[PDB]
This record gives sequence, C-alpha cells and structure tokens, in this order.
Amino acid sequence: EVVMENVTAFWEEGGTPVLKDINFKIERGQLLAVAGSTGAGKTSLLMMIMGELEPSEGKIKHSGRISFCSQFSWIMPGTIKENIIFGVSYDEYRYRSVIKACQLEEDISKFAEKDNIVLGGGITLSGGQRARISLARAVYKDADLYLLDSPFGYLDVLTEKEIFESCVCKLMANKTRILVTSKMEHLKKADKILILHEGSSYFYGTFSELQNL
Amino acid sequence: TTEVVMENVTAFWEEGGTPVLKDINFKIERGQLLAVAGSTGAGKTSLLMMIMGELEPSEGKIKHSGRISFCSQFSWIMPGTIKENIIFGVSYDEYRYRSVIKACQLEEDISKFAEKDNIVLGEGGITLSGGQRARISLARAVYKDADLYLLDSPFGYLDVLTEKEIFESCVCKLMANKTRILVTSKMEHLKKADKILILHEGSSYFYGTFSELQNL
Amino acid sequence: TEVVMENVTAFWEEGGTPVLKDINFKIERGQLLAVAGSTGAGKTSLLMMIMGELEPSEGKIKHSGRISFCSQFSWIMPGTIKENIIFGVSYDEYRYRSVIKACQLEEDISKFAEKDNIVLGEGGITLSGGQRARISLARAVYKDADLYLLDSPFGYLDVLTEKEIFESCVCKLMANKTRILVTSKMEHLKKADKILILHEGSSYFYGTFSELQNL
Amino acid sequence: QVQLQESGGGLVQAGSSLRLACAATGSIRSINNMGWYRQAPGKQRGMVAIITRVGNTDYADSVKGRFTISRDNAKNTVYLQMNSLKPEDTATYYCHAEITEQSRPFYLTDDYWGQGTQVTVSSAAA
Amino acid sequence: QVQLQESGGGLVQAGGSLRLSCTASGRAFSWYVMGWFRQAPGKEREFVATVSGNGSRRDYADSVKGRFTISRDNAKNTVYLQMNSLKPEDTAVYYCAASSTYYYTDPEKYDYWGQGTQVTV
Amino acid sequence: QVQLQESGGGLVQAGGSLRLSCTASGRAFSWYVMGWFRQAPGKEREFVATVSGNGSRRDYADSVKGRFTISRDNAKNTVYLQMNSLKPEDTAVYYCAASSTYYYTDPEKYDYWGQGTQVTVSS
Amino acid sequence: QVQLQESGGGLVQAGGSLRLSCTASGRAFSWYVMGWFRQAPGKEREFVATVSGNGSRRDYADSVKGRFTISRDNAKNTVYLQMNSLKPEDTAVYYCAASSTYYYTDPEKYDYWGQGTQVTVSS
Amino acid sequence: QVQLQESGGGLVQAGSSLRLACAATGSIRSINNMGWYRQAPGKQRGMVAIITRVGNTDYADSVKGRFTISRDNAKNTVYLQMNSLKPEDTATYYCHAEITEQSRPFYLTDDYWGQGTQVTVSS
Amino acid sequence: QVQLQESGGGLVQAGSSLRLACAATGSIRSINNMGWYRQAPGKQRGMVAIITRVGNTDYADSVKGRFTISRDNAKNTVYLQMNSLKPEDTATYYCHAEITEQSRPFYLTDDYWGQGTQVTVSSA
Amino acid sequence: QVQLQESGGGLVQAGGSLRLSCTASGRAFSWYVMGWFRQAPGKEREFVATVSGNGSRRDYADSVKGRFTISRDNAKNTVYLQMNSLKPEDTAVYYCAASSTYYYTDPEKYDYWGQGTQVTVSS
Ligand SMILES: Nc1ncnc2c1ncn2[C@@H]1O[C@H](COP(=O)(O)OP(=O)(O)OP(=O)(O)O)[C@@H](O)[C@H]1O
Ligand SMILES: Nc1ncnc2c1ncn2[C@@H]1O[C@H](COP(=O)(O)OP(=O)(O)OP(=O)(O)O)[C@@H](O)[C@H]1O
Ligand SMILES: Nc1ncnc2c1ncn2[C@@H]1O[C@H](COP(=O)(O)OP(=O)(O)OP(=O)(O)O)[C@@H](O)[C@H]1O
Ligand SMILES: OC[C@H]1O[C@](CO)(O[C@H]2O[C@H](CO)[C@@H](O)[C@H](O)[C@H]2O)[C@@H](O)[C@@H]1O
Ligand SMILES: OC[C@H]1O[C@](CO)(O[C@H]2O[C@H](CO)[C@@H](O)[C@H](O)[C@H]2O)[C@@H](O)[C@@H]1O
Ligand SMILES: [Mg+2]
Ligand SMILES: [Mg+2]
Ligand SMILES: [Mg+2]
Ligand SMILES: [Mg+2]
Ligand SMILES: [Mg+2]
Repeated sequence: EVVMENVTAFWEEGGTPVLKDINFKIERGQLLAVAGSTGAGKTSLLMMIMGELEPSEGKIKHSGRISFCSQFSWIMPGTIKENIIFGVSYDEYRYRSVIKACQLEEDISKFAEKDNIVLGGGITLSGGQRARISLARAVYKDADLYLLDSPFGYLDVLTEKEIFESCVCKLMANKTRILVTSKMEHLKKADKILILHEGSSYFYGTFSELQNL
Repeated sequence: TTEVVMENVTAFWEEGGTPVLKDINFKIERGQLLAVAGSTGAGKTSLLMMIMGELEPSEGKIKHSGRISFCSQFSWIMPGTIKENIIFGVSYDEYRYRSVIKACQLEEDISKFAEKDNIVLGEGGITLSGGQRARISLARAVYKDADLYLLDSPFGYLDVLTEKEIFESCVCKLMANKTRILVTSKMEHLKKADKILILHEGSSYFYGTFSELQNL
Repeated sequence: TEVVMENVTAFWEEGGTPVLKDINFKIERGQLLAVAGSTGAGKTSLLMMIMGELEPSEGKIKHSGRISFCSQFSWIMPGTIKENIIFGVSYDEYRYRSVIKACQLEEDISKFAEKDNIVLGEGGITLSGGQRARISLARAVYKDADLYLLDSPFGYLDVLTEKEIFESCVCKLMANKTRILVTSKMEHLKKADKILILHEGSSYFYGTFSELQNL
Repeated sequence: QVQLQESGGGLVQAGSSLRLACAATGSIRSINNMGWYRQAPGKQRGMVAIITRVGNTDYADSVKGRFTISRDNAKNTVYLQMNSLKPEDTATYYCHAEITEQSRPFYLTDDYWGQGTQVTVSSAAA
Repeated sequence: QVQLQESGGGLVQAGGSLRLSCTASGRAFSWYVMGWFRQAPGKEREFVATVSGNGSRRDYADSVKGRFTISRDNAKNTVYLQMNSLKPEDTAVYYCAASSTYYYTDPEKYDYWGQGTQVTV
Repeated sequence: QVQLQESGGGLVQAGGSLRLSCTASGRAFSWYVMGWFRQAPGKEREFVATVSGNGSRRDYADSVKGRFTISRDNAKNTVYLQMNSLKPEDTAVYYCAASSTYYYTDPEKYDYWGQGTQVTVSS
Repeated sequence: QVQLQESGGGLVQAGGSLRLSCTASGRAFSWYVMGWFRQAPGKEREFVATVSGNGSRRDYADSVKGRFTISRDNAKNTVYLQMNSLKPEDTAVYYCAASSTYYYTDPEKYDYWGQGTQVTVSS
Repeated sequence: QVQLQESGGGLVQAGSSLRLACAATGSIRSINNMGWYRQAPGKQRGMVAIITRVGNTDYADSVKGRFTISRDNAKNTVYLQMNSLKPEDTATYYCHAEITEQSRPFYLTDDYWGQGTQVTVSS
Repeated sequence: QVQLQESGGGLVQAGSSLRLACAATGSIRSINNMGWYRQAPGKQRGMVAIITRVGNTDYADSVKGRFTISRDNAKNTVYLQMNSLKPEDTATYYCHAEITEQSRPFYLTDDYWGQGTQVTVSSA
Repeated sequence: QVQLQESGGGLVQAGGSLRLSCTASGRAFSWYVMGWFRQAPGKEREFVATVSGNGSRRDYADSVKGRFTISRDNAKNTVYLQMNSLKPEDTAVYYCAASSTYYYTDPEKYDYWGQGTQVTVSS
C-alpha cells in the first residue's frame, strides 16, 4: 500500500535534509505509528506522501485515495454537518457512526439546533471540540489511506482513549492508517512503528522489537 | 406623571350589540397604582383599549396626558437580539437598561447565554420559554419612558416565585413614581394598589381602596 | 423658559453624599448651556435628572418632555448605518443627508461600497472610536426634540473633526434648539449663552462667558 | 377552607417514570393557575412546570420534553408526568394554585401551597 | 428539546386496525431517533418500533413484526404507527419517544416522552 | 399554506367532556385565525369557536357558549377545543380551519381545512 | 465566559507611577462589569476600582481615590488601571475580574478572574 | 520510580479561591501534556483543564474563565487556580501527565495519574 | 507659558521606522487628549492618531496597526511610533494637546499646537 | 490591520527565564504570520522567531535556537515567546509584528508592529 525506499528530501536547496534515508513498507489495512521529538520531520514525511514535498533521492509508492488529518484543526463557515460531510455525499449511518466514534454526539446533542448550529459569525467551540470535528471530517471521507498527524494533541487523555479505541482501532479497523503519535498506549496497537529523530530513522519495526529495549 | 379620568363611560365593539363596558367611573392621581380585576371576558383589556383610543366611547368622557406605554396580555418578540427587543427604537442608557433587566428577572437568563443580550431571537436564532418571552415583553414596556403604564396581565405565563420578585422590584420599586394601571386578580397585588376596579360582564362591581374591599 | 432648575438636590444612595447640591439655572428657548467641571463633579448626573433617571430629594425641575440625549459612551445597534441613524424616527432625505454632513460622516460612509447600507455588528467593532461617536451623535441630532442633552460627545474625536462638528452641527444645524452641552473646552464655552461650572456636586459658577472672563 | 394535597412521590430508579398529582379540596369557587415547583437539599425552591386554567403550559429547561403538566378542571387536580428520571430530579415537589374561595364576593385569587412530596431518584430503589 | 403528543388510540375488535400519530414540537426533529413503546397494566414499558432521523432504519419488536409499520414525515414533524391485525395482547398505553442518541431500542436511551394513548383490543 | 390535523374525537355519555386538538404544519401559524367547525350529517358546516392569531380574540357559537373553550399554542402550532357538559346535539364531525383574513366567523373565509373527527354524544 | 490576563506589574519607587492592563478573551465583553482587586500579603482580596460595561460608571476604593484611574476599551477587549503617586501600602497582587451582574463592588459578585500581577512599592 | 502528587484540596465556602498543585517526581526525561480532571458523585470522570508542554490550554465550559491551569516546566508541576467556587465544583480532582522516563531510549510517553484531592464547596 | 515641541522627523526610505515625540512644557496643571495630525502639500490637515489621558487610542484607517500612539503623563509627552513607512505618509506632522494652564481657576482646557515636523518617505 | 500589544518584559539574572505575550486586536488573526523581533542598543531590528497563521511553521534565529520557543493561540488572538536560559546578549526591546504575506523572516515584510518591551539580562 505505502512504500518508501532510501528517501531523502530538503525544504531549502543547499540546506539540511528534513528527512534522511527513510525506509518503510505499510501493507493494506495496517497501522503505522510515527513517533519522534518535536521537529523530527514527522509532518514533513506525511507532506511527502501528499506530494507537497519532493524527494531529492529515493522512491515513494501509493494509491491516490488519501484522507489527511492535520495537527492543526480547521473549521469552515457553516453548520457542524456542513463541516463534517464537506464535499462528500451524505449517508446517515456513516455520519452518525463517525460522530459517535469521534466523541461528538454528546456535544452536538447539547445544542437545540444539534448539527445545524452555525460554526466558525457563529458559535466558538473548544480546542477539543474543534479537533474532534476536524478528525470526524477526515474519517468521514472514504479513502484508501488515512494520514492522521497528531490528532489527539489538544484532546484530554479520557476522550483520546475513547477516540483511539472506537475510531482509529474499531471504525477504521480495515483501512491503511499512518498515525503520528509518541504514546506507548497507541504504539502497542500499531502493526509497525517508525521513530524519527532530526530527520533520521532511529527505529523501524514491530512493538515486540521496540519492547526488546 | 398623568391623571386618568373616566366618567359614566360606556362603549360597544359591535353596532347595536351588547356594551363591552357599562357606566365606568374612576380617577387615578399622578404616580398611583390602579388594579383592574375581574372574571375572563369582563372587559379589562377593552378598558385599556379605550385609554389607547382603539375603542371609542358611545357615552361618557375620558381624560389623560398621553405618553402611554402598553404591555400586552400576549407577549410578542421582534426578529433581532434581546437588546434590540428591549430598547426598541428608544435611546440606549446602560443604567436604565441594566436596572430594567434586573427588575424584570432577566439578568440570570441573559447571562446564561455566551452572547448575552446579543443572542438573536425568533426562529432564526433561538426559542425562549413563555416566561422568558413575557419578561422580555414587560422589560420592553417598562424600558419605554412614558407618563402612564398600562400593564395588561403581564404575570399570566409566569411562575408565582418570579411574579413575586417582578411585582415587588419592578411594578412597586422601579416604577414607584409613575402612574400604573395593572390588570390583575391577585389579592397579593391588590393589597399594594392605591385604587381597585373590579369588572364583571362590562359592569363595575367594585371601585375603591383595599381597606374598602377588605370591609366586604 | 425651556429648562428651569430651582434649589435642586439629589442623592444616588439614601443617606449618602448628595451628587448635586442646590442647583439653580434657567435656560431660555433655543439657548446653549455649557456644563463644565472636574471628573466626578455631577455633570452626567445633572443630565440624568433632566431625563428623569434621577429624582430630586429637594427642589423643582421644569421642561417640555421632548428630549434627545447623546451619551458620553457611543452605542451602535446591529444593523445598517442608516438603521442606526434614523432608528425609531421616520425617514426624511434632507434631514438625513444634512445631519450626515454636519456630523462629518459623509466621507466615511461614501468610503464603503454599500454606503449607509453597510451592516454593523453590536458595538461597531469594525468602526473606529471616532466613527462610532459620529454615528451616535448623528442619531441623537436626527431625533427631533425640543431639548438636546449632549454629554461630552467630542470625547473620542480629534480636535479638527470636533471643531467642524461643533461649528456646523451644535452651532449651525441646532441653532434654534435649546441644548445642553457637557464640555470643559474654552473654545466651546465662548459660544455658550450661559455656563454652569460644577465641582463636587456644587455650582461654582453660573453666568455668561464675559462674567467667566472677568475672573 | 382550602386544602392542596400532593401524592405520587417516592423512591425510584434512574430512567423510571412517576406521576405526581395534587388536588384542591374545600370551598373552591374557581382556580386559575396551577404549578409544580421543586426544592433540592441546600438549593432554593424553583419552578418545574406551570399550567393556565385554559391549559397553556410552561416548563423549566431542565424538565422540558421529559415532564408533562396536565389538569382536570372538573376534579380541581394538577398532574406532573415525570419521565426518564435523573438523580438531578431528587427534590421535594410542591404544588401551587391561585384559588378563589366560595366566600369571596368577586373573582379574586389567593396563593395556596401544598405540603410537598418527596421524589428520590437513586439505585437505593427497587 | 422536543415536546411529543400522541393521538389515535381507542377500542377495537381483534383482527382490526388502528393508526397512531405523534407530532413533535421543537428544533432538529431529524436528529432524533423516534420510537413507539407500550406499557401494559402491571408490565414495564416495552419497545414496539423505532425510526432513525432519516427514516433509513426501522426496527420492530418480534411480537409486532409483519403487522405493525413505523413511518416518519420530517416536514410535518410527525411519526406514525400503523397497527394491523390486532390481538388482545396489544392492549397497552402506547407512548411515543425521542432519542438524541444513534441507534438504540432500549427505552432507557429515550429522553423525551409523550403523554400516551390507551389502545384496547 | 398550512396543513391541519385534528384528534381527540370519539364516543361519550351526555354531560361528559372531550378535548380536541389540531396541529398545523406550515409557516406563519400566528398569522392565521383558527376556528372549530362542526358538520352534522345532512347539515351545513356550522361555526363553533374562533381564535385570533395572537389569541387575543375568542368567539363562540351561541349554542356552545359557556360550555366550550377555544385555546392556542403558537409555540406548538396547535389549537384546542375543550368541550364540557356535552349534549346529544353536539354529535357532528369537528373540523379545524385556518383563515388568512382578519376576524370573520364564516367558514367561507377559511381556506385551509383538516380531515375532521367524529364526536358522538350518547344517552 | 471570559478569560482574563493582567500585565504591567513590578517594582516601583514611592510616589511613582504604574499602569496595569487586562485583556479579556471571549464574547460580550461590554456585558461585564470589570474590576481591579488587590490581595495584600496575609490579607483578603480588596476591591480597588470598577467599570460598567459601557464605561459610564467608575467607582474607586477610598484609599486609591484621586490617585488611581480605571478605563476601558471595548474594541480592544481591554481594561486599564493607571496607578499614580504610589505608596508602600499599595504593595499587593493586582487581579482583574469580570462580573456578569450589574453594579457591585464586592469581589463575591465577580465570577471570572485573572492570574494577577505583583506590584511592589518601597519608600 | 515516577509519581504524581496532588495537594491543595479541602473544604471551602462558596465563592472561595483554591490552588491545586501536582508535581511529577522521579526519573523524568520530559513531560508532554498535563491536565486536571474531576469526578463528582454519580457523574463520570471528566476534564477540567489541560496544558501542552509549550503552554497551550483548554478548559471545560463549566470552568472556562473561573479556573486557570499553569505549569512550571523547571519544577515539573501543574497548577489549578480555582476561583469563585460553586457547590457544583465539589468533586475529586485528579492530575494526569504524559511522562517520558529517563530510562526510555526514545522520546515516548506513558500516562501517569495522581491519587486525587477532594474539593468540597459548602453553601 | 506652555509650549509643544515636536522632534523625530526626517527623510527615510520606504519600510523604515521613525519615532516622533512631542513634549508639553511650561505651567501645565493637567493635559487632556493629546494627538497627532498630518498635512500633505496642498491637501488639508487630518488626524493620524489621538490618545485620551487614560490612554484610550484612536487611529486613521490609513495608519491603524502600523502607527502606535503612546503617552508619558509624568513627562507630559506624546509619541508616534511610525513603522512600515509608505511614500503616502509624507507630510508635515503636527502635535495637539488640550492643556489646562496652572493660572486657570477651573479645570478648563485650551487647544495647543506644535510647529510641525517634516517626514519624507522616499521610494528609493 | 491588527493592533499589537506586547507584555512580559523586565529585568532577569543570566540563565533565567522570561515569557513575553502579544495580543492582537482586529480581524483575521490567523491570516497573519506573527514574529518576535529584537532591537539591541545601536543595532537594527533583528528577527528572533516566527509562526505561520495556523502555527504549522515555526522558525528561529540561530542565536536563540534551542532556548526560545514561539507559540500561538488563535482563539485568544495572542502569540507568545518563551525565553529560557537567557544570556546578557538578549538585552533588547522585543517587538511583536504581523505579516500579511506568507513566509518571510525579514522584518521588512512585517507591516503591523507593537510598542515593544525592554528585556534586561544582568550578571
Ligand atoms: N512548508 C514548509 N516549508 C519549509 N520548511 C518547512 C515547512 N514545513 C515544515 N518545515 C520545516 O521542516 C522541519 C520539520 O518539521 P516538522 O513539521 O516535520 O516537525 P514534526 O516532525 O512534524 O514535529 P512537530 O509537528 O511536533 O513540530 C522543521 O524545521 C520545519 O520548520
Ligand atoms: N377587538 C375586538 N373587537 C371586537 N370584540 C372584541 C374585541 N376585543 C374584545 N372583544 C370582545 O369583548 C369581550 C372581551 O373583553 P376583554 O377581552 O377585554 O376581557 P378581558 O378581561 O381582557 O378577558 P381576559 O381576562 O381573558 O383577558 C369579548 O366579548 C370579546 O369577544
Ligand atoms: N447610575 C448611577 N448610579 C449610582 N451612582 C451613580 C450613577 N452614576 C453616577 N453615580 C455616582 O455619582 C457621581 C456622579 O458622577 P458623574 O458621572 O455625574 O460626574 P461627571 O461630571 O459626569 O463625571 P465625568 O466627567 O467623569 O463624566 C459619581 O462619582 C458616581 O459614583
Ligand atoms: O379599525 C378602526 C380603528 O380606528 C380606531 C378609531 O379610534 O383607531 C385608529 O386611530 C387612528 C386615527 O386617529 C389611527 O391612525 C390608528 O391606527 C387607529 O388605531 C380604532 O377603533 C381602530 O384601531
Ligand atoms: O432604579 C430606579 C429607577 O428609577 C428611576 C427614577 O425615576 O427611573 C425609573 O422610572 C421609570 C418610570 O418613570 C422607569 O420606567 C424606568 O425604567 C426607571 O429607570 C431611575 O433612577 C432608575 O432607573
Ligand atoms: Mg508538524
Ligand atoms: Mg455555505
Ligand atoms: Mg385581558
Ligand atoms: Mg433589525
Ligand atoms: Mg459623566
């Protein structure tokens, strides 16, 4: 599904490479965890899969159907429903299932207008509410590959636990997912793990291999 | 700040029919509170309609100094914010505004909203409770600076606890020096009235003070 | 004999210090009374009394009910500029456009593509302090009243705009209407018919500009 | 003589239903407004639901849609149908009525209150 | 959030038919999962039939399957229950309820309830 | 346009009581003057009671005066008819109707109508 | 709700001058009555100065009267405290608070509070 | 080896202030996210306030503006400044932290919880 | 008596910064509402920025966000921090102040003006 | 067109820490690239750190790298600068600036500027 071989890239010509000799193969329906220190090149790696970053050396292979969840939540003017469905056609089952999984039902049902409350000249949501709406939008989009760049960053540990278990693991169970996370709790459930440090791959393998210190 | 006088006043809604009000007499001095009590259909609203000129007397005479603010039995809300609904084309004064809200038991409700008084009313924005609607309607009427205040059953859709607070702090304290005509059938309200008019089927069954009513 | 005050004293809180102590003045029809004083003197409170928001404990106040009040603090309601200016009052183009001109708003309004049909929020956060103050003053002068109470309207205005507004609006447009202006500017005081100087609720001076000049 | 008597209270589980009833007895000429109020421990008494003689109803935001107020003008009784009970509804429920006594020469009302009925929503129940 | 009112109840001979209606007063009717529930004298409230906000999902109690039909009109803020071939077992107070939560048939998940209508067979 | 649906009809013994409801589906309910009309079999539609959009004006047929009460809930888009102390004369199909024109009791002025409910008063 | 953040505190020479600022984050800033409160070491939070939402009403503690000035900028969601002719008595943590209820000076009526700023005066 | 210790709880009157503190002790390489959670009787455990390493804060709607979360990265401590206390805030307050132990070869975190501090607000 | 003395003007390149300062000297009891104004050749004098004693500021649309007005009440000085200069800002900058002279028996103000400061912004 | 106001400046001993804040008042804060700039005595305004509108891009001057951290809160319209392990070299007036153009670290590309705050690092 997703393959990278001896991949290196630079943001600025004649600068330091943002990613240095990156190698990995993620099979269909697998969960790859991308861990690392701040500025390691994790987002930059996802930017490369999106084509926003061109490799100077190496090769990248994948199927075009990608749904990307940013580290930074973004909300368009309009209703909650308008924000989650976006371009995509509406299916009640898919919609209400995504909301449930992304811990949004309780928040939405607190409003009298429910999903029809205007967002963005309208209500202001919390960081967590915004992050949940952004993740909901990404998981609602039907793609072959899901790039989830630190979605739980502005979420409390209780909500994050519920979302990871019921959305990332249960709802998206059969889809190829790349999750940018540095949590052991998340890493235990990963098929493969990539640890980045200053553009370099410090670890690549299974959880058992990582466990064997 | 007005005198309200009625002398042998009778009126009809329909030509040649039954008179809605039969031989009405009363004199309300400046800054006084007149309580208008009666059974349903007695002609209470019709009496207020007459003061407003919407009902012309067939016989008798009515005298008053204009500048009248009227509070309907039936709450009405215009599209716009809470502030827009209360101030209603009347110049804005913070002290007067925030004092009226306090008196009309609206502060707590308004502060419950994140947008406070800037919340948009009507179908477009929000649906308030009967009590919230009634409070906003009364607030609007008491915010208007008039010489005479005609309050037709404003506490109709209010709970007894809120009604007690509003009557005491708004009708009695806030509007203390303004001439007021309050359509109410509550003894609790009647005890605080300067004069009391009791109507039954268009006729005046009682007119006098609370002590005179007590002696019956 | 439009506005008359006789031995007027009032308190905001019972048993407290009187906000206004033994106030006396008579403003004839179409005259300009300037109300000067230090901060906290009781100037706004005096206007509040004329409005009926403050009841005197002692003394008597006489005037015709038609009052238009301009607050020190600008307030803009949600709606268009025209909606804010004309407000409850009916629309007359001559009166509307003359008031805009006098209140230095024409240039600002014409800068917008939608002109007076530009939608403002509550508090007019889009507009500048001066633009907000001008819209508030425009609204007050557009209301047709017998008495105009202008409480420090030029507070958030530049000296050049204030000069234009004072000369063409307060003095030219409202020339035949009785008006009370809360101002501590000599430039404004010279054009006053009578001047009331308040200090800690008390009247320190009451008379003409020539009488004030001779002190 | 005017007596307001509440009934229907008790200890229930969360999610349970309950019907409170309050009847006006004695020399009652007429009653116009009736209502249900509640007072939780430490907290002040507040409205739950009110009903006009003609049947127009108002509700507290917390109870709107879950609770239903009704009246039998023939029986001089007000009812509170309490559905999907929450432990937040635990309080003493009071009944109020604006009653005109048969003795009164005119159609003038007086405020009458019930003694209360305790409603407890807890797993202590059956 | 929503005020519900049922109608259509009454007395009928066995093998007969009855149609119940329930109008909702409030915002976002389409968000709610509507359901019909029955409470026989001495019994608890049992689930009868449910409709998703969309109307896409309909579920029925095994006892009523093939005889009862649940329908919705979001434009009219109404939910209906067509009860055909009635048996004396169906004698109960029929309640109409709304749930703000997706896909549950347990009356414990339904927050807003109507007054109910007695059906005798 | 408004769509009206009545409920509350049925069989009752004389001296009894019945409450009819009528929900309106459509925009600007408050604009309409609501009315209750009864059609006795082999008789013309007769006016029973009317209520103004506001609820400020209520009018009743002489026959029902003092026994029937018309009420409105604009928030719930419904109009009600409380029929107390029923006589066998009141047996008819009760219709709910809306008028877009102000204050007429004639059924000719009402454009929108409901299906009707049969009310039967025995003994 | 409103989130408050004060700034401008520090060390000053007696008879000095210091200006405190407080920016509020949230809706309807004009609804809130803003106030400056000081907490002396060991003592309770004492009221210093208050501003109505409009800015029309300003009240000061007797101790600070004539030396301190409270101001507001609703467009900038800021409230200021100009502290002139400072004395060693004014050494305290200055808090900025918002009240959703009209016109009180008691800190008990203020629901939203800032982190505070230390302001020290030495003779 | 690594432990979270809460302090500052107790019985207070309504309107009172309170400062909860929670310090991370032991072999700490780094801490990423810190937060305050609460569990009232019968209700479930929920967030009060959370804080990122860089200082970005989020709050529960019920506490936003009244409560303030802060952190001292040097002292490995998180603080909850609880102002204008209401009897609705009575609950057990728990502290959470995403900690990287000094022993870990990579910058990977583990979830740590405190034992809880009881806060009781009387009326 | 009382004088207003501007300083800080000059010829700068576009994008440059500049700080104008204007101090009130003489017998001054108090100063209210100081401000900055500008007049380009041939055109009329208009506001740039104004400041109340308490510190509330208003700006011309053209300068809002780029220019910052500030005041030191102890020093009786008003300042105009002019950032990201454009050739449109070329004008004579005047300082204004509403001053109460000590001699005055009441708290009444008089309008005082500065001599002007020439600020010229070159494209090159 | 945003009005910028910095706070948090002052005196500190070397090796110390200081946190600067900058609130911007105006529309579309998220459009602007925020930046911290320092003006050393005798020197021109030099770039310190920058943040893109949403906060995805952060860049620092080589001299401050690893010691200073730039952060943003679009909900609060504020930008922060955490200055750890200060050296006497960092003594300068710290300015907060907004750029309406995407991604430049040069102060010439920044149109809106704040008043500045003096930061003094002693020994
Ligand atoms: N669009 C861009 N153009 C140029 N450089 C960029 C761009 N986006 C990021 N960078 C730089 O590339 C480097 C890698 O940063 P990156 O966004 O991958 O951090 P990260 O690994 O995602 O960690 P974190 O998200 O936790 O900060 C950083 O130095 C960053 O400034
Ligand atoms: N505008 C009107 N045109 C014609 N008849 C009217 C009008 N208003 C009221 N009526 C009639 O006059 C009587 C109503 O009197 P009115 O409504 O003033 O009594 P009331 O004391 O206000 O009753 P309630 O206590 O219900 O408000 C009724 O017969 C009614 O039909
Ligand atoms: N609405 C009010 N309610 C109670 N007290 C008030 C009210 N308005 C003002 N006061 C008090 O009475 C005094 C009157 O001050 P007032 O505002 O009238 O003076 P002023 O001349 O208008 O001052 P300024 O020049 O600041 O406007 C104030 O010190 C204040 O504490
Ligand atoms: O339907 C008749 C209508 O006319 C009355 C007459 O008193 O009142 C009107 O009074 C003035 C005319 O001076 C109108 O401008 C006003 O709108 C009417 O209210 C009254 O019966 C009725 O309202
Ligand atoms: O808070 C008291 C209140 O009373 C004053 C004094 O007259 O003005 C009120 O009086 C009018 C009636 O003429 C009310 O309608 C108005 O809302 C009140 O403001 C004033 O001090 C105060 O507002
Ligand atoms: Mg990144
Ligand atoms: Mg759209
Ligand atoms: Mg009436
Ligand atoms: Mg409007
Ligand atoms: Mg004043």
